[PDB]
Amino acid sequence: TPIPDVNTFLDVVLSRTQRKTPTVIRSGFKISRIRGFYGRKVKFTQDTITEKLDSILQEFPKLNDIHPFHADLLNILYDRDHLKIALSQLSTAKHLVENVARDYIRLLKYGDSLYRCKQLKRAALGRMATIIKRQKSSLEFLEQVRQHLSRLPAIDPNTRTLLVCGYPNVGKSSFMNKVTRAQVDVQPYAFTTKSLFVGHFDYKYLRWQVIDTPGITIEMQSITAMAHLRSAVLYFMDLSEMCGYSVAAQVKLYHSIKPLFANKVTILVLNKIKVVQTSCVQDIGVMDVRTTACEALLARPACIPDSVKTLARDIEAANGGAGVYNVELRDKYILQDPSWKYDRMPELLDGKNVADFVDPEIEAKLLALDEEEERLER
Amino acid sequence: HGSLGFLPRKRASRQRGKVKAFPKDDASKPVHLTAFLGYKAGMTHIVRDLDRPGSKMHKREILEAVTVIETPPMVVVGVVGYVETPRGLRSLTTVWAEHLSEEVKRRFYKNWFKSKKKAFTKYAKKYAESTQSINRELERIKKYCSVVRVLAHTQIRKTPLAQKKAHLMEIQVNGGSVADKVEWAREHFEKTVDIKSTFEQNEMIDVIGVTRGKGNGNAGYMHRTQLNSKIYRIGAGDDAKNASTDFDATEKRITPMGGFVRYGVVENDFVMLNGATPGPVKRVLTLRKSLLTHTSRKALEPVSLKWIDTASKFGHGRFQTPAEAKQFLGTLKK
Amino acid sequence: TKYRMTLGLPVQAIMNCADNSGAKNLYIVSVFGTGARLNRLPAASCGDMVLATVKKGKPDLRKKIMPAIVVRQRKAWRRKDGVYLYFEDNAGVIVNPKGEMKGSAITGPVAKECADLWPRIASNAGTVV
Amino acid sequence: RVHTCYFCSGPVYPGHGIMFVRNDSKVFRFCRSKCHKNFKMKRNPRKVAWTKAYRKAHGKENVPVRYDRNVIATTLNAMKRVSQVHAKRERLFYKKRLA
Amino acid sequence: ALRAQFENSNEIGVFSNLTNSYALVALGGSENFYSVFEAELGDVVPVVHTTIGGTRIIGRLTCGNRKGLLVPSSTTDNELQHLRNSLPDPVKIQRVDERLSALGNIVACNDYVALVHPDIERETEEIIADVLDVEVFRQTVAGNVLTGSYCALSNQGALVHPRTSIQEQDELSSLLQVPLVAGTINRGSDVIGAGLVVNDWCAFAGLDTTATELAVCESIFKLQD
RNA sequence: GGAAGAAUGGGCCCACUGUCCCUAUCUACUAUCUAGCGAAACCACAGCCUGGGGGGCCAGGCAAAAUCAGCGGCUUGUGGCA
RNA sequence: UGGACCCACUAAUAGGGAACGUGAGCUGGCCUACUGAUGAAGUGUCGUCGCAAUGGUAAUUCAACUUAGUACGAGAGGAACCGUUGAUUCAGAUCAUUGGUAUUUGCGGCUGCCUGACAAGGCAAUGCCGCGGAGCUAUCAUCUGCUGGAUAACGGCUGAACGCCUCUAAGCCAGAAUCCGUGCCAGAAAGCGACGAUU
RNA sequence: AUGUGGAACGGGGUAUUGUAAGCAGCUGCUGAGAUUAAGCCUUUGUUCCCAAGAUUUG
Repeated sequence: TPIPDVNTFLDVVLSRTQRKTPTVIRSGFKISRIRGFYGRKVKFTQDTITEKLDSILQEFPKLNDIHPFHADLLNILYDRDHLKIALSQLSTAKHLVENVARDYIRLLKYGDSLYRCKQLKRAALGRMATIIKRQKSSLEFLEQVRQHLSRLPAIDPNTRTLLVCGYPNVGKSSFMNKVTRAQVDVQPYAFTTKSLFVGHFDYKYLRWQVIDTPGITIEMQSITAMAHLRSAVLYFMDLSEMCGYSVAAQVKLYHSIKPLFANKVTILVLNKIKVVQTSCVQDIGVMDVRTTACEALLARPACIPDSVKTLARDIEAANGGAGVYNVELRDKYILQDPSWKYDRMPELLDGKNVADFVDPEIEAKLLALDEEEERLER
Repeated sequence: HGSLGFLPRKRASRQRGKVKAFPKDDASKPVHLTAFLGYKAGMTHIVRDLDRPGSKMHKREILEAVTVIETPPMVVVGVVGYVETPRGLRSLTTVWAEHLSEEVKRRFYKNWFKSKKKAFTKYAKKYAESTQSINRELERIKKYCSVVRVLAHTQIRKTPLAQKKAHLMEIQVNGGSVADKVEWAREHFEKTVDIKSTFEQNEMIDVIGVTRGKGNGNAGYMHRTQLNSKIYRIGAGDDAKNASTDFDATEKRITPMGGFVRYGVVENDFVMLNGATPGPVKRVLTLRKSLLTHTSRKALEPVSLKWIDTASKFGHGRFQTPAEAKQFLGTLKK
Repeated sequence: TKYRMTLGLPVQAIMNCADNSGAKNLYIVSVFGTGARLNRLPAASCGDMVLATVKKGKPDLRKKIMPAIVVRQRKAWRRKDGVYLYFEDNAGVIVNPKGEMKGSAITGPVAKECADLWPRIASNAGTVV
Repeated sequence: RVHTCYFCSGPVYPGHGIMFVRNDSKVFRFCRSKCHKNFKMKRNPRKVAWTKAYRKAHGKENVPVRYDRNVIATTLNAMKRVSQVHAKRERLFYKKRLA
Repeated sequence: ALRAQFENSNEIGVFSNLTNSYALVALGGSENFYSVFEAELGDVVPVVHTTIGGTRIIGRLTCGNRKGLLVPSSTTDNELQHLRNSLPDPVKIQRVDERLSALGNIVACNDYVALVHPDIERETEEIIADVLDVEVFRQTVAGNVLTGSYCALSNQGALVHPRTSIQEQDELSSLLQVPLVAGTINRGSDVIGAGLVVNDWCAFAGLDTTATELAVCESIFKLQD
């Protein structure tokens, strides 16, 4: 759910309380009636605050309950310890508000006069407002967390994936952008891909998730994702050194990152030309590298007609469109006479189903029957 | 409770349906009629193909209850003139025909036979003496008036009814200039207008009549107007081939075996209406072209009847015609 | 979709199960997609999805508020062709909300209205009358 | 198509009557309410005087074809001739039965 | 193999029937399905748009082959007359009055070998043999009487329920004189006949059918080439 | 359909039923009229509603006889103290 | 909303008031209204045909197919306008089809009594049973349930105030299940007209 | 207030029940008989009824 501002949330809570509960209580009624009216308003105020806090708690996830790749990325990119502290502070504030409301309700249960109830009603609202106002920075952190979480993708380490990591702008992102329909923007500035980009792909009737990694906070996020992921390394080394990093530097970086690359298939991509040479400048070998990485990760004869060996929707749409087009079954008939096809037929005459008692042989049978009837009469 | 709008629930002040709303005039259109008044006789059920586009029941067979309303051709007997005024429509003058049908004379008299039949006698002579006066009045109608209605009456003689009083009413003549309407009314004096003039076997008509009476607030006998209620067929009973559905042939007449319940045998032009109509049997009903202009598919689709049922409505009848009945039943002593 | 058809299976009624899933008797609890009508118990009929509990059968299957589709009805209802139809008893099927039955066969004739509305029910049907 | 009644053994027009199906995939059409109740009570048509079954057995009495204009035209006239011939035989049969 | 859905459902077999010489389509539904069938095999084999007994379950209720087609006796005579007008003269259509109304769901027939439910009447089996001009065997598929719905039959291959035993599948394949594969289509749906239709040269499956299932079906039916 | 508000009743269960869904129909009587007979309570005067000081007053709305039948009468969303 | 804070449907199951809510609708711990039915009377007279001042108002909503597996989205998923078909509630009618209905006491069957007998009838406070037309009724059966303007929020245009700017000031356009009319019903019994005869 | 008038009957048509009593020899009469408008349809059928009484009306 969206995270509102502290002032806005209080106004929305206050407005919702006033709009739903009645606000006309004449002083001439019973003390219990006045006590009940004040208590209901307080109870509604407590419920509205409780619902907002519970919704925030439900929306906020648990870092431990998250997947190892998701939790590590969340901790690196969102300071999970700070997020956990803020959530606990909100939970403590919600519990404190509930205790204050219960104390106020108990005090209201022994109400005496309308002024006492009115002062009590204001006192409860002011205490809640001060608690809400105090919990101001938590809302800002939650809103930032929600925006970061919404922008974050859904990691699926269970499925087959291909992780592309190495020197920045070594063409790995370009290869990933070519392999998968996902297109991540690339700029001449280093570390342009601040966050990982995941692109679904199909190969050999299998789904492969091409996930890019930052070149080497972004580097830490890339390392953490590669630490816990069922994917194959796609270390791309610039053979022509057009990526700004020397071949020895890329090799040293690959050797250093090999602890994370362990228990996975490692591919050595010779950029700008498993050791696979892929000409980044010429865009050659990208498909072959992807195929190699995917492979590394892994008496009733048929009477076929001559026409088979060698539209209705458009027709209906052109004439009247769907729901306004009536298809005539007369046209789709094999009747010899076109006039006969477009004409009606006699269904039942004189209480007899003529269509069920008419046969092709009746053309000659009727003449024979007529001759037989005349002979019988004679 | 029921609808607040239909309040009060008092009995209708009119025995026969009155058309309060009429289609808007259009001089661009040709002169044409707008309302009809026949007699409800009874109802049957018919079998019909359902050619509803896009529906699940498209291009197949459906059963629909129908009502039978006999509509003998009326006799145009006069015209009236109406002037649009700051107080509404005002009747300017009224001109009639010479030889009024004798049923119409029954309408003007509560005790016809006892009366000396003096209705319109001096009007008849003054027309034969000097038609100039009538021409002057028709000049007044064609010049000053803005809405023209013709006086038409049901011709009850050929109907199988005990009643002998003609139901007189007015039909708007929409189309053409005012002089065009008067000339059309003049040329249609004393003649008959058939039902086929106004309705064309598929049109959008509004049936009006006074509902039946359940007895005592009051329950029954109010004025009503049903909308929609498409026509299925405008038969011509004068033709012996009136019903005669093309699919079934099966030479027959619309009249159910033994005659319509409490009505008799229908012989004349009749109209087939889907669903039901306000008012019980043998009651005069009023039809009018639909006021609004809607091209909904349920109002624009064509209808070609498959088979109509002419069984014995009296009791659990099971025979269409004696021609198809006799050979099925064993030859009885009679 | 499905047209107006006579409702004759109100709540608090016992209705027989006609599949091989092991269920025998079905108890109606509530009707899916019912309006908020005043003082009118919702009813069920052929081709209608309702919430029912297995009275007798396999213990694991019962004690679950599960959707049920009625396939047979005692009451005489009119079909749009104009003929009135009634069956010897009331029969239903054990089905998930997706529209799949746990059982793999049905017993006796099957109303075409139920069959046409739910295509896989027609797939499981062997006698559609 | 007008079906034949199971009990009354008469013509059944669309709309009227009722249709009853059985567990054995046998569907019976009743011409009227009395006929439906007659089959409801399992009254034997051979034991019912007003049934064509008794009237017959007591001495008292799938491949579609391509349409053709000539075949259809002659079929209607033949049906009328067949009915006329059949009716005469019944009248003679009734006269023989009376005699 | 073509993947498509009728209305909003991928159960093509229920709403349509495909033979080796003719195709059956529903009436009053989505015209896209008829256009798809016409574009796929309309110019090769006829495709008739009609309803048997006024229902769109013609595919799952009617059974037939290129030689003959069988329809339930409950079908209207007017429907039968329209079918003959649409169908070619060499196509034989016969009405079946049997204790099993769903001819398609009970019996699945190929161009040479047909397997029917054991409860089929002897007269119906004789009529089916006479009409389809094929050998009819009364047996069961995966222990289910509805053999015509839980299994799929074709000239180049057969599809059976995934729960069928290997020995039973081998026996059925030998009896049918064609290869048989036991599995599920339409993303695990066990109604192979309802969820898949294959002709001698073309195959039409549900739009929601899995690619692996589609690839397996194409290889089994040899429809890749 | 069968307690969701007659059965014979039987052993919570089973059966049963207009309790209910949802009322519908019938018969009889009452009711109703006609003939006859024929009261008593009760009665300051009467009798249309809104607002202002109730039915009588003020300002408004309206206003047509005689009758028959069913049948009413200030308070709100913001704590206090230092 | 249906059932004992709950458990499901549904689009939701909003909050209140009628200061002792409606305990003189409800239960537990004369006259005046309103609804209907007649009604003498100007208008010479009686009758036909209309006018319409005014009063009341009525339809609501869902899902279903295309438009789609298109827009969009790496994907996962997945629109909408229009067009069209159904359903729910409510309203207004109608009794062909189906059911219910038995004082057609109509037909049939059953029991008892009587005339010495057969027959013949009669009766049993409508003896018992089956069917039972016509009528009545059935969200248990069917039919039907609009279309024009002016608007709010709001989107703007021209344009000063204020040499810019500006939806506003003077003006204008679009736009809500809103408002007012159209249609629907009543028809002033002290509103009126055309027309026929007029002892 | 003298007419394709009205009415009572009857005929035909239409319908419900179920094949009568009786004649007989389960069968034939006999898919009969009975009822059919009192809120069904029709009437070349027989009959009588009526070119009538009172009241108010410029």
